Amino acid sequence: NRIAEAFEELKKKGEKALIPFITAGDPDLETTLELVRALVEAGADIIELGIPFSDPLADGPTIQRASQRALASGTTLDKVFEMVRELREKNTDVPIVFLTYYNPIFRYGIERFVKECAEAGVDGLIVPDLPPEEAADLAAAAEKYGVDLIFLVAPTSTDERIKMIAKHASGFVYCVSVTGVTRIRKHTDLPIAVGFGISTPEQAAEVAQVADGVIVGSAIVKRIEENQDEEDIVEEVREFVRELR
Amino acid sequence: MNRIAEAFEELKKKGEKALIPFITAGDPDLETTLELVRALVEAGADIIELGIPFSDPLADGPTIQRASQRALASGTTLDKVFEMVRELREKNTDVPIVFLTYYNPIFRYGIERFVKECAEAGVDGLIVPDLPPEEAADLAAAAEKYGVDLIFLVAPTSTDERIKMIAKHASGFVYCVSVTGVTGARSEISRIRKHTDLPIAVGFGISTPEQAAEVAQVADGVIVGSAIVKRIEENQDEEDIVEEVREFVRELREAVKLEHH
Amino acid sequence: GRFGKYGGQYVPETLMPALEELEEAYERAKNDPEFQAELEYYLRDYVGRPTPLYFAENLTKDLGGAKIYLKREDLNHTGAHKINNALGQALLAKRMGKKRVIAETGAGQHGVATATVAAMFGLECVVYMGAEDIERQALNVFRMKLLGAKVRPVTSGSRTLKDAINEAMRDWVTNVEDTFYIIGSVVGPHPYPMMVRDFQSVIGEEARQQILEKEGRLPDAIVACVGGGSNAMGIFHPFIDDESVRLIGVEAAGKGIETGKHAATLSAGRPGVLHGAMTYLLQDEDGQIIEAHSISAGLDYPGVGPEHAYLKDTGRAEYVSVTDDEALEAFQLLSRTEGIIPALESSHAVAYAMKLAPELSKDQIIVVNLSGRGDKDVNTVAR
Amino acid sequence: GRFGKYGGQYVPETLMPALEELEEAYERAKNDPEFQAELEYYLRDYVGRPTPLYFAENLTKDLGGAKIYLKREDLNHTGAHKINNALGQALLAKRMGKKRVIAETGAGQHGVATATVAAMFGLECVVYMGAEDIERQALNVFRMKLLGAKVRPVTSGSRTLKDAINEAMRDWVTNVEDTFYIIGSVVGPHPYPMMVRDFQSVIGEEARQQILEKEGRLPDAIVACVGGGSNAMGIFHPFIDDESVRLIGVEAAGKGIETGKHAATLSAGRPGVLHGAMTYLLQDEDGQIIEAHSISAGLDYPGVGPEHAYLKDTGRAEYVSVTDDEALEAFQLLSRTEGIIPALESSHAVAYAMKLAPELSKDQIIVVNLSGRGDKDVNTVAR
Ligand SMILES: *Cc1c(COP(=O)(O)O)cnc(C)c1O
Ligand SMILES: O=P(O)(O)OC[C@H](O)CO
Ligand SMILES: O=P(O)(O)OC[C@H](O)CO
Ligand code: NA
Ligand code: NA
Ligand code: NA
Repeated sequence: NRIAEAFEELKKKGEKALIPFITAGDPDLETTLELVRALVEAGADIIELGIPFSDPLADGPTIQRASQRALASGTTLDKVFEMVRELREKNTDVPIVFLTYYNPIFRYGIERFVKECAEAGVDGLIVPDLPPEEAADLAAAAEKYGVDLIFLVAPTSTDERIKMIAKHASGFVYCVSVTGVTRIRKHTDLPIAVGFGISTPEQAAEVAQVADGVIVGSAIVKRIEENQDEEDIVEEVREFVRELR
Repeated sequence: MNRIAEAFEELKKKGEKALIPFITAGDPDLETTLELVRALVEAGADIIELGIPFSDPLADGPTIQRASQRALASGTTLDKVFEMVRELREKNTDVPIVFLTYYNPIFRYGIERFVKECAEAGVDGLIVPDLPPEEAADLAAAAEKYGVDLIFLVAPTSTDERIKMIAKHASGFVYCVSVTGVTGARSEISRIRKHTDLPIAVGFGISTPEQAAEVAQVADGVIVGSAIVKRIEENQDEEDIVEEVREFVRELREAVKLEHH
Repeated sequence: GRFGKYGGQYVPETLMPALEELEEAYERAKNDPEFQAELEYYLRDYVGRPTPLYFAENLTKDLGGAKIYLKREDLNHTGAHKINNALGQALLAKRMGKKRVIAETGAGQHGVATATVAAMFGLECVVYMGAEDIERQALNVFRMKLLGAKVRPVTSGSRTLKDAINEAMRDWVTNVEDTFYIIGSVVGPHPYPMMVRDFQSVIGEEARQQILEKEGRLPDAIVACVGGGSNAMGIFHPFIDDESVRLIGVEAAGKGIETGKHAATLSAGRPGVLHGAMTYLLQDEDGQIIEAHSISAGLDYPGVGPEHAYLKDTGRAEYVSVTDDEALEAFQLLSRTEGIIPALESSHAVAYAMKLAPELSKDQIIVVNLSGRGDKDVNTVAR
Repeated sequence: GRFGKYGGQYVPETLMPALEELEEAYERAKNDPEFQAELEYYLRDYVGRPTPLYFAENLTKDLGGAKIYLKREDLNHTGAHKINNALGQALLAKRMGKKRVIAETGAGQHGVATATVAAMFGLECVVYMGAEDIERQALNVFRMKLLGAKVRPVTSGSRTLKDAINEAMRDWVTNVEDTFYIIGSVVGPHPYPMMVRDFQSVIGEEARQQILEKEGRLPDAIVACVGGGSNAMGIFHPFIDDESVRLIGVEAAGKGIETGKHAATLSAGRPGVLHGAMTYLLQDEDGQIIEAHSISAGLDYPGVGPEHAYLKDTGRAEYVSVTDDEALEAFQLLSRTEGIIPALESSHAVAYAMKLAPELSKDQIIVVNLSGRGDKDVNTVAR
């Protein structure tokens, strides 16, 4: 898997992963793809693309507003898959992770969704509202096509729950740094990336010093929203991310 | 003897029937009432009922309800109708005057104080529509003390027992209610209330000379109110209210008499 | 039909035969077990009685004195005690072979109650309502029409409750063959004060048994708002003989007695005759009936039941008043401390209980009659 | 937490600790005689239970078929069944030492019920409400504030019920240590569908005992309206094992399913995940949640309780729908025939029983869950 290959190359250099998240289709899908290319250029190791959902139960103000703008521009699953294929026409390198809520998966059709994942070139999935217990049919589909399922672990998660999320994780385990919305760290084998709340270069290197990767979303989305359409947006996102590098 | 008794006795000796107009005092104002009373006498009225306006006249149809509301907005009070009756008595000591008043103005005024003022002003009789004999003990003793007649109503649904009891306390005349209902000019129509020898007058609904004539053949007197009050209300508005009332009541006077053959 | 010097039958002779027929009819029904069993059936399955007696624990703690119990007449079908009386009178109408019932209403609560039982019993229903009250109670007028009643606006006189009662009386005397007049309070000629009080005594009969079971003592005081007086008489009557139980009726002082704009018949009226009863009345110096004034239209009858006149004069019951401002504050306090939105009428009782509770010990008990729910008054309070 | 293939806990990992504590707290309370005796106490004295089971004689005769009984949930304090559930969850919150309860509301009925029991229990209360719903429900917003709750507008997403639930879940996860999330229907993640059903089962437990005493036999059919499904589960559950009792849930077809603007989740929706439950759902081609449209807002939840999805697929319950015009006709018929003004939600059940009763024999029996009173809808119906 691209994800597996990427954490391996980082550790050979003793490096940590920078994992930007942006919402696909915000402000539109043509800007998303220029953004993904600029995140690549600024040194992103793994790109998470938020699939906009009308009910982001796990997202704070920033990313909820981004999803809402993205749905107003017509963003759909198939449109994001087409953008990824375009990206794969050149950047066959950078791993792509889809962050999506389960009902769009389920309505699209699980088996079909994962197959379309493998064909487009999406390497990992993050389904915020699908715990391992209910994730069997998705896990069976994803295991067939070699798409990783990234499960989240929270500070309030029991030890028993950490162990069970560990036995079902693939690619990396996503450590939510605060019981809220948008050790701890330990201790099964996979890469551990820490997310939620990180919004300054100080904090991000602070998280870098503890985990294998840092996930940054709202901080970047904020700059997408504030940059009045000029773009600008790309240049602001690029310089902010370079600093996070 | 009470003016009411004198009036009925004189008509009896003449072979005639009492015409008893009712108007609301103070509608449209008390000066006009005075003028109306004088007109009514000149038109042949034998007894005059003056309605003391009340804010909740339980027994009156819409016509007299409206007259009462007008009379009350023009400031009519018991004391003011008394003064009008005294102005009346300055020049006319003959005509019997009856106050038709609900009980609460009488109560409140003071029962004995009210009957005393009746006797001094020159009011000969009382009609109290919401006061049955069983509640009239106080007013009846004051009336008897001061020679003021208390006229009680008998309705078509009153039982022979209730009539006996009514006629036992009645004086002046017995008011026979032609209809089980409220005042108001109607178009239609025995009693025959002789457990008493008092004169019997019939009222409620009598609106035309033809109806007044029909009533005059069976009773000692005929009471007409709503139909006269209509003529006051409908002018509308020159004090020529007087001519219309005078003209109507002259028709009623020619009608209230024993029929010819 | 007399409560001391009060009460009586001050009606025109055209109505006396109808009253005799009614008192004899009621006398038979009173003592007929089939009638009482049929009434109890409908009180239970249709109205929803018994209503609970609820310990207002937050309020009790807030005020720091006596225990506060609320008699929850706000839980009856239609939201007020009125239906207890409309139900009994409509059942009697059917027993007398009357196809048609009429009622007066001021704020519309009795009119809704009457239309409600008329619909259930299949009776024709006409409600008289002064036009000033129609203009202020659009929603209650629409409820009455939904329930199938005709609303006859009364534009005569002062266009409010007293004039609606006059017109209903006129209708009754004219149509007595087929019509029963369901009076809305413990007012009017005998036997209506007696009869309405009996149909509402279910309130105090439940309350008496409930407090003994809950607390093992009788109340130190029972507090009820008083307009015409029917909810108060309903909870007072079964405690009349319990000499240790204070009976406190609360009238509307409006802006203040001293302003003249109030509805405090017992505290500021004087004796007189209205609508068939000798009682206390708000009236002017010429004996003309005056309009009552309150933030709650339900307390607007210028008279009061002759039986309260008697209880005031003998001193068995004590009558006090609270202003609009005090009723409003109680309305708000009860809502936020117990989650019960009371009628602005009943808020007057809650307001006086708030004055009295801190002045009693924690072992003592006040029962407040919660005569209705205040959903209807939420717009008024917002204004 | 599973009803066949439906139910479960489709929630982020950050919510899983809160749900496990809630699961265990409720499982203990469910079996705790003291919790149950307390809940019964407040249902009795505060809510007014039991509600009567009322034989609608006029309606029965007018429809010409089965006997029609109304389970009178309109008589609860606050005028609907919701308080049964709000009371139980708030009592659980209080006994857990929680200081704060939160709730979502669409039309404000659950928000009112929640603010009401929070006021009575002395809990801080916050109700999340979409801004579009706030602008259509000024009266209920005002009442919630009178009851001492804070109303938090949700101007994110589509600014309606869907979005208030998400904000409320977001508040809950952030403040779990002192906040209890009172969900308003039999929806969401385990254990809420089961727990809300359990708190509402008092409806069916009373109805079963009442119908046995009134007819010596179980009903031939129970009819209830279904939005999220809580009033239906409460009356259905105690009859599930009585195979001789048909269970009929009635959804809102609005202007007609063919128009699209409807709230018929079971009849026209398809399986999906919403708010933590696998159930039937109104959703677009991309799995985006759609909003539902009906004359009665109380029926606009885009999903339905997973237990009804289970009952529908196993055929234990049959789900139908009636249109806006049909509910309106039933709203009017019951008012004029029984003097009961039903909620527009409930008149969907009346509307269907109006169709079923003629088809049925005279000796047969239908129980209609009258889930709420219609005073709140009188303004809507006139327009
Ligand atoms: C009408 C009403 C009153 C006043 O009438 P009474 O005869 O004095 O009881 C009081 N409370 C409520 C809720 C009312 O609807
Ligand atoms: O930076 P946050 O707090 O928005 O969280 C990380 C992104 O949401 C991607 O998971
Ligand atoms: O003619 P009526 O119908 O107004 O009745 C007679 C007077 O009103 C009363 O004497
Ligand atoms: Na009064
Ligand atoms: Na009950
Ligand atoms: Na639904």
